[PDB]
Amino acid sequence: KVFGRCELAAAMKRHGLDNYRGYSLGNWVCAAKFESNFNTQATNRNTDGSTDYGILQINSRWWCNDGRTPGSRNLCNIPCSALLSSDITASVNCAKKIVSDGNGMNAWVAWRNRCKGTDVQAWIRGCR
Repeated sequence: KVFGRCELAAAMKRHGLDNYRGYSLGNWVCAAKFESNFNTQATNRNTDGSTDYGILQINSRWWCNDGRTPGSRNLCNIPCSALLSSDITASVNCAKKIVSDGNGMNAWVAWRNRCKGTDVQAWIRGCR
C-alpha cells in the first residue's frame, strides 16, 4: 500500500507516534517519506547483507528476522515480512523500540540527512 501523506499522518497519530520520545508527528511523516516514499512494501538490501523493510525501513540485523541476515538479533520479535503489511501497527511498535534505543531518530539515516533540522511541520500542513 502507498499511503497518502495525511492518511499516514492520521494513522501514525492514532498509533501514538505523535510526540513519541519527543518527536513531533512531522518528524515521523518526513522519515517515512524519505525511507519508503510512503510504500509499505518497500525493501532495500544493505552492503552488510541485512535488508530494510517497510514504511520505516526497519533493519534485519537488529530488529526483525528475515532468515538470511548474519548476526540477526530480532529485538522486535517479528518476521520482517510482517513489517510490509498495509496495517502499520507492527512497524509502529518496532519503531517505538528503535527510537528508544539511545540515538533517537538518528537511527533513520534518511531522517538525519533529510528531515533533522528542517521545517518538519510542513509534512502535516493541510491535514485535519
